[PDB]
Amino acid sequence: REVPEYLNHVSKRLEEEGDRVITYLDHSTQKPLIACVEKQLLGEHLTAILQKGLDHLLDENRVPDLAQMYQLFSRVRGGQQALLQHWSEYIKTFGTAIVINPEKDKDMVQDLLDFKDKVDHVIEVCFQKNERFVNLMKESFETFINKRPNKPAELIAKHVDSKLRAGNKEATDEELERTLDKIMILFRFIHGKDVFEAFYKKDLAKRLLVGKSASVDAEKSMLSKLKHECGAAFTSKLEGMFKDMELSKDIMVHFKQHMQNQSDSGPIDLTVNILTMGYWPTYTPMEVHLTPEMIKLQEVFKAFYLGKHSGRKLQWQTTLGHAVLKAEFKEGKKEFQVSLFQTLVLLMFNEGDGFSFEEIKMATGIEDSELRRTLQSLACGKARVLIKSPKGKEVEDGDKFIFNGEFKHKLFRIKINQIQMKETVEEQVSTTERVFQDRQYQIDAAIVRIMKMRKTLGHNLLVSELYNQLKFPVKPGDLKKRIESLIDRDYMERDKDNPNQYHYVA
Amino acid sequence: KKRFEVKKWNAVALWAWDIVVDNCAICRNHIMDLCIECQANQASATSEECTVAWGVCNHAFHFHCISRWLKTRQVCPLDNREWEFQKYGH
Ligand SMILES: [Zn+2]
Ligand SMILES: [Zn+2]
Ligand SMILES: [Zn+2]
Repeated sequence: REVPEYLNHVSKRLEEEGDRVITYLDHSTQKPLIACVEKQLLGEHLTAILQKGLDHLLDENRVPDLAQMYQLFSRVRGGQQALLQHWSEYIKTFGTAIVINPEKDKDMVQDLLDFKDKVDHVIEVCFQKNERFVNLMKESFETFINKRPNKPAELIAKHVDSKLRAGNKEATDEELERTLDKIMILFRFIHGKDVFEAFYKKDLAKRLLVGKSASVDAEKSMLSKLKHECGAAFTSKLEGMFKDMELSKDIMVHFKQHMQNQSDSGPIDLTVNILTMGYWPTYTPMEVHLTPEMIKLQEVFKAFYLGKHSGRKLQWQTTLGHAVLKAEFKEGKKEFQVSLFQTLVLLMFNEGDGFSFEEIKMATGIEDSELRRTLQSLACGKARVLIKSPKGKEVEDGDKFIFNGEFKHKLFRIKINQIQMKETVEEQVSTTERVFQDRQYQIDAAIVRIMKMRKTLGHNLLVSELYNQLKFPVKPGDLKKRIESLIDRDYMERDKDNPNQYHYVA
Repeated sequence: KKRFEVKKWNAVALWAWDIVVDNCAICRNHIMDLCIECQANQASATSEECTVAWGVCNHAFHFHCISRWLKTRQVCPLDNREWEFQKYGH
């Protein structure tokens, strides 16, 4: 017979051989008898019972059946012990195949979360919360997620990012704090949170600079939540990204109260955000031709900032800019929310019309890599503002763009700005190199930090500390490589004559 | 008349301390040019690992000319804000 049914027959015999002792049997016998039954329906096949029934039970969610199994197996010698073994090796096996195929990374996180739920939920009901099991679920859970080096951490982030952007689905706070806490509990399992921070940061900046978030007080808890169970320096940066936002406001108010008493002419409402170079991600400056009207504004501001804030230097980042354009069409008058790179291009069409990629790349001054997609929108995608002559999914060299005349759009204020929030493959790779080529210093700098604490230490007794201090792996290859650099530059040394002991050496 | 002006215009800019000719400031060569320790082949040939480190105080320096300035003291040698290290990379 199958198992759910076999385990039922066992809880039956035990009931009968039990309700037998009460009747015609001597209360003495109950102990020997029951041990016998137990050691013939359970002992003698535990291994055999799990090996061919547990798996199926779990990935099908037979709650009741799991319980009878827990209770029963518990009564035997190493029954509860053996039930762990399988359960854990089950979690890992099914868990591994959730995170090891690059092709399935899209579903990576959600499926991890949902699994964790089934698993947890079985521990509550089916295993009565036995903590030996929580230990193993936790422990094992971290053995399989980390069989896949860096994606987990990354993805977790890109996932959180989709929870804080513009969107209706996250319409309540009670549960947003939950879906947020549920993730955080996964987080803890990952190795390479320095990768999480990496993409996390990168994704906030884009959120803080281009287009709103779910909630202000919401985006805050997240930090609060990371500060806790991770470090105050881990989040040090992000906390700063925000401050800069508060300051940029302050300043902005003053520049306006000052700009007030000037009888003003400027038709452009300019709002500027000033960021602390060390906190925020690294940004590559792009040279572009800004309309005269534009430069001026930016200059007057610069003067206002450099003055009142002596000892500083600015550097405008066009990549992150965005603006609002009023458009004069037929059957409309709409206004667009466009990136800087988009704004420029479009403007050409005021005192112009019908242009070819090349003649465009000449006059503002973008970059092929970008101008393409910056142009891929405006046309191709949704096909709505601009029209591409050699019409095609992509953009070539001749392709002419015509100022469209369509507009049936039932709106005002369109957001073409989507381009500004997509991480290209380049961005991705780059924002990963600056973490592998980052760990190196974090290792070195962390080595030195400890060496000072205790002037003399054993190698394997160090590799241990690093596993606690760093927020990542640390290949034995790389470490070896590190002590090298530090002995050569005179920060530490091998003394007492045994390559397993190290002395600081100020 | 125009088929497209500009109503709002959000701009972004990053600030950094203006430090005369952006010098390594501890070795005062250049923020991005070997260093001293590196620039001269003494007993240290690790010029490959020579980049900028920024502190919380926000002035940057070569990871090298600075990791040194830490054994002895421990405070952004231009700031007073005790160093702490938030970013590697030019
Ligand atoms: Zn160097
Ligand atoms: Zn400084
Ligand atoms: Zn230096």
